[PDB]
Amino acid sequence: PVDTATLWTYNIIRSVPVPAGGPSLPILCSFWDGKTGAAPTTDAGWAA
Amino acid sequence: LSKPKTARTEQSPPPPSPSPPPPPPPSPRPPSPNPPSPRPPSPAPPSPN
Ligand SMILES: *[C@@H]1O[C@H](CO)[C@H](O)[C@H](O)[C@H]1O
Ligand SMILES: *[C@H]1O[C@H](CO)[C@H](O)[C@H](O)[C@H]1O
Ligand SMILES: *[C@H]1O[C@H](CO)[C@H](O)[C@H](O)[C@H]1O
Ligand SMILES: *[C@H]1O[C@H](CO)[C@H](O)[C@H](O)[C@H]1O
Ligand SMILES: *[C@H]1O[C@H](CO)[C@H](O)[C@H](O)[C@H]1O
Ligand SMILES: *[C@H]1O[C@H](CO)[C@H](O)[C@H](O)[C@H]1O
Ligand SMILES: *[C@H]1O[C@H](CO)[C@H](O)[C@H](O)[C@H]1O
Repeated sequence: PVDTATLWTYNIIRSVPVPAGGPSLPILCSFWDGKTGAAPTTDAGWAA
Repeated sequence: LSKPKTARTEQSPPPPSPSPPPPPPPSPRPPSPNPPSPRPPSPAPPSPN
């Protein structure tokens, strides 16, 4: 219903595994729920 | 489950702090001593008369 939370779960797969000795690959997932404003149109907006 | 994942109001905890440095190599060793100082000259025999 309107004004309740909902759980969106994303699973991501990389073609080649992260190097075993190196650091973890840090990702930032930017999310537009599909109902609010028009979503960022550039990578700068996604990174903001 | 009673309270779903949408109701987990806690905040995640930081990553592991780094691992300490290694120990140093054993220090060198104090310079070894010198060979005994050489004895002095040897007085020539009695002067003739
Ligand atoms: C002198 O004798 C030995 C080696 O000659 C020792 O390792 C030290 O270098 C010093 O005491
Ligand atoms: C980081 O950890 C906490 C758990 O306390 C929580 O699951 C957050 O959603 C997660 O990002
Ligand atoms: C060691 O580092 C981690 C994160 O890198 C954390 O902040 C600890 O508080 C710190 O002591
Ligand atoms: C040494 O310490 C950190 C945590 O403090 C981590 O476990 C490393 O894996 C270890 O090498
Ligand atoms: C002797 O040398 C070692 C280095 O190998 C140490 O760091 C200190 O300089 C001293 O204990
Ligand atoms: C004399 O010269 C030195 C001392 O000056 C040493 O004892 C020798 O044995 C002797 O010949
Ligand atoms: C006797 O011996 C001494 C040594 O000092 C010197 O050669 C003199 O010339 C000699 O007479």
